Amino acid sequence: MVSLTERRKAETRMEIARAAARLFVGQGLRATRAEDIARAAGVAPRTFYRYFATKEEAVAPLYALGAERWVRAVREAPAELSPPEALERAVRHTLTPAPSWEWARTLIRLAESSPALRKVWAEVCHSTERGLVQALAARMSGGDDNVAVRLAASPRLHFAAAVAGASVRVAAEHWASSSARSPLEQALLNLEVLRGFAWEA
Amino acid sequence: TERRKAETRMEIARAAARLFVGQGLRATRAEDIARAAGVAPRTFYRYFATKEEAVAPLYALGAERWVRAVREAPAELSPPEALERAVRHTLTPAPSWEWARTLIRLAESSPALRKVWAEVCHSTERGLVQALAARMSGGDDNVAVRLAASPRLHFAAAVAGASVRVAAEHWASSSPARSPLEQALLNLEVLRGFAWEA
Repeated sequence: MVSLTERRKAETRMEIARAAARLFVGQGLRATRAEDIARAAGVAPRTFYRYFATKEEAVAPLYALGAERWVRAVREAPAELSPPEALERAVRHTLTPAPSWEWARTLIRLAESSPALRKVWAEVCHSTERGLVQALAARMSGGDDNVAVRLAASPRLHFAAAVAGASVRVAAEHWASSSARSPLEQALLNLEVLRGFAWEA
Repeated sequence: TERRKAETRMEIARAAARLFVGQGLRATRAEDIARAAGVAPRTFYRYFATKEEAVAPLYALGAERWVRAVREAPAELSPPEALERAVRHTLTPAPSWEWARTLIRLAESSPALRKVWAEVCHSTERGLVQALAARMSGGDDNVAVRLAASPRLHFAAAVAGASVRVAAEHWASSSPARSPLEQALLNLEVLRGFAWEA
């Protein structure tokens, strides 16, 4: 059980992050100051700086949250599903607005435009790939920890995870930069390339 | 003048690689790289924001050779045949690149250097898209423009780039199977039957 104080602090932190996203979408990064985000979240600038050193750090958790929820939904999908079914199910269940499309477009574009957010997006892409390796290894290990370790060392799983990640990333980045409506569809079509993958070639 | 600037940039990168290999990242400062390259710290920071960024041009050499072999592959070859040809031509004993081995292996340890390697691999995707679109365009510049907008080409380029990157990472971290070739070709098999157009 998490203490009531910590749950309240964690809600405040998420309200600040969402206010950062809302202003960056409305009026962009350059016009937005930490003070504007604090006012938009209904807190003092001192409260802002308790959680975040900069305005870019304030949106940084939203990139990570969506990625982590997707990876978890891949691991937790019903055990009899194939890897492509689990990956596609997890996408439909966690990456359909949960991120609003107007927000995703702007945040994905800022990952290309802002130096600070380029690094945040890179860090999320890398930890999502590592997480997918661990989720795929757990789905194939039948509970055997030593089998899970051998599979997570496999170059076949490393490659499958990079393809799964690129499926969603390329859909998102390409959708964000080109005037589609549904990055979802493209992401699912991309994921179909893993049907019949040779986990032991 | 630009040729002289580009030679300086590469001399800095080679100095950085030599130190990172010989004594590792933490013992190396930007100022040590600058002295080993024979330039002032102000010159170093004109080209690179951090010491790790100094080795980008060495990772970018391998990346750009692969992208160039895709564009130059015999014209009649299909995109998957061009990608296979480019891999075979790029990843066969090309001079003694066991040098690449150690720089890629160093990325495996250091977050900051892993990010530089990742950014070079990512940049290579845009070049691959442009090279593939040119081969499929039948010469027509405005067909090449429409194709380099295709989500299917963006995805195929990412998968091709992952095929070589993930094979390179695993090869680099293995004991001194010379050449990432076989892993990269197996990886590339995932693009068999892909729909390169609508």
